[PDB]
Amino acid sequence: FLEQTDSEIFELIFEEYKRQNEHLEMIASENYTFASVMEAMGSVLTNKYVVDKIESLAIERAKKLFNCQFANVQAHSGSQANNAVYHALLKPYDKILGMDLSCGGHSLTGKHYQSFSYGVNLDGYIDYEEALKIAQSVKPEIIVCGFSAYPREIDFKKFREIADEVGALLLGDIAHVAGLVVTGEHAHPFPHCHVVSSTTHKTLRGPRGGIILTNDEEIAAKIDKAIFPGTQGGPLMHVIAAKAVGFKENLKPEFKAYAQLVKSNMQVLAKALKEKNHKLVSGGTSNHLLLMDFLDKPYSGKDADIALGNAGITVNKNTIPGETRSPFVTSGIRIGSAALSARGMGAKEFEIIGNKISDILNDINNVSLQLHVKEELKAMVNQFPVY
Amino acid sequence: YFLEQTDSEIFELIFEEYKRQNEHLEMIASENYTFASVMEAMGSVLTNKYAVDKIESLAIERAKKLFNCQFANVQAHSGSQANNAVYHALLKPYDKILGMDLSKHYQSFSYGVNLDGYIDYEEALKIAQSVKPEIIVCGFSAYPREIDFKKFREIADEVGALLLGDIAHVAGLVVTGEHAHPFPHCHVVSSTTHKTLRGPRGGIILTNDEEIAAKIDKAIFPGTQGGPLMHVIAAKAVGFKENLKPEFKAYAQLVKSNMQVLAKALKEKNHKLVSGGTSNHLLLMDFLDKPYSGKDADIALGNAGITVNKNTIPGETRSPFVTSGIRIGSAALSARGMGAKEFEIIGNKISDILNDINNVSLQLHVKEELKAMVNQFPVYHQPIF
Repeated sequence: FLEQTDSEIFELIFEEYKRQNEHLEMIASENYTFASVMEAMGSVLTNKYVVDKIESLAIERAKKLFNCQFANVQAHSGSQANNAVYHALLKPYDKILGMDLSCGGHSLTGKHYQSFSYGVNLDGYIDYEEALKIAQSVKPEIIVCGFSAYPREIDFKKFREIADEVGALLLGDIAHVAGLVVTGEHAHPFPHCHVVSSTTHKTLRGPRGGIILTNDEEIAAKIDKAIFPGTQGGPLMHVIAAKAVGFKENLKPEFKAYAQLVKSNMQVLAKALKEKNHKLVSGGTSNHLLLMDFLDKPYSGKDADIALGNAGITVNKNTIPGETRSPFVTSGIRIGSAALSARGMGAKEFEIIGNKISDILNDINNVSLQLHVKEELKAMVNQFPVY
Repeated sequence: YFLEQTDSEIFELIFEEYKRQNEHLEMIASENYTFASVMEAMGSVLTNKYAVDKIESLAIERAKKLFNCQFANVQAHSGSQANNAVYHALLKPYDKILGMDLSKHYQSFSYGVNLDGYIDYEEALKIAQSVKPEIIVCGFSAYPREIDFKKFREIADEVGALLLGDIAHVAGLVVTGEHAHPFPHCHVVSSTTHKTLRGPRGGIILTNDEEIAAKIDKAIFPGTQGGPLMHVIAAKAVGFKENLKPEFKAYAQLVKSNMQVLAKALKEKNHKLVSGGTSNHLLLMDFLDKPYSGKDADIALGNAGITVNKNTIPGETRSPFVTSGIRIGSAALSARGMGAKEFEIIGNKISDILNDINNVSLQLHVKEELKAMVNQFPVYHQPIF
């Protein structure tokens, strides 16, 4: 009935749905939401405004899915989740240790905290020994593990060893691998982490929001008061019901297959890139993503992002360890598997995808090549429709 | 519907809420039934779109034509976050705010209500001369009459304050011409997109000053909160376009039309209303000199199908969690199409239960009679879109 009342909005929705169908989304953060989730998102629950039956069911499935004791499913974003943990567990000017991708470069500012950083190996792996050294120097009130551009598994255990020695808290931000964590395709953060924050979209393919989890009753109580309003007299029930719908789909064993599909596709893509002698940070991936490395190549990370978009492949420029160039051109790119794997695309496609990528960056200024593969890939993605 | 197959527990709760919206009479002033098309955009593939946009631009333009202003910001997630975004864009810390009550670093002061139940503009002037606020705020959740923006500008312009009209509770009436218009008297206007507007839940900030409009955009830049939610902004544009139709002006007259019928009916059964009536979508009963409480009245009719809330009234005797008044709104039942015939019946059923407030048998009896009335006024035909 949008086709009858609002023509202009309807053309914009169809424009978008055709736009999602006719390109390869390989940005690591992007995915296609469960159809069932959009259904709840567009229900009469937007009308309704002391526990509600629906946030219970969301918290119930949240606890079962993430294997924990308490859950706050009211965070509006992955950033609020992290920020809400900070207000609940810290005091002003408390120190915060977190990850970046520098190598050895490590008092910096926060919203009203002090941020310190630990980095990675010369092998692109997290340097845990260096982290304990920094943790012993800084003596931080909290440590954050988790990172958007990290191509490998995080060792939540070794981090709790560093936090126990230093007398710190351990926040697990699994917002980028929650799909892999939830299905056993990634080290679980519990019981090593005092708190876990995460986004409910991305790899979990739920609605857009945050979630907070913990096994400690006192932390759960403070998280409830820190989230406090959402600044609204109404808890948005349709979004919460959408959250519970997304959690039940994540518990299905079909989702566990999706998760290993996401990782094996990444394995195919990474293998296909190296066989043509491209360089990946840490030499590969154990993740939903890889990071190409262009430090010793004529073109930039900016250059490859633009070129590959011209071919209809949406990727992500990203700085890498040992960054030579400016932060707004960078020396790498960050490619994701989770979007195509939700389409049902398997190993055969991601290998063709892998060489079509290799062909374009081995010839970064061949505009006609980029255009040939764009049409060649639009016909593939047309064979694997979303919805 | 996938949800019936894939998740019957959630669908059970969705169909339960939809069945309930047609099982009781909804009379909370702030509650209403969003347009069926708005919910259709809420569940679009626009969720997957992580990112100004053609859709954001179309929402802003419809906002300017619906609210008759030169600028609009659609990125607020609630009427409250829209107010706070205005304060944080225009006020340094320790600045002063003067807003209405029912008798960050910012300091709040209040104006109030005279004995008649109307805003007292003479006192509101005297408090603004003394406090010297940097912003005066109109708009109030439980006021039964029209806000005189033109006079609030005179108070603001006399003391050099900004005027913020908060038309969130009266927005459907303003953009229809059934309420005084906040422009161009108010320097800046805030509102919700639900309640009387019948759109999705969220906020809107309006202004005819460009340098104010630029500060707001930067205050929404930090409070963006990981968006923008393209399905929600697309929903807001859908509601604005239904609000421009002449069907909406017909509706907003019904909301006042029905509220006059009900207010008239309560008075001829010798019930006291705050300010003696309404110019509005809403009405407040006065139980000051009465043996029962606003909580007692709420619980009473709640168990009779009529969903109202308890409310403070000027010169309150009882606690805050017990009150001396109830607030009765008219918009949600008007969206169902109920008219003067139904709203007349409502008033007398309210008296019968208000004058025998502890007859639980009368309450369950009244609930069965008016649920057959509500059976003949469906709100939607579908639970999901």
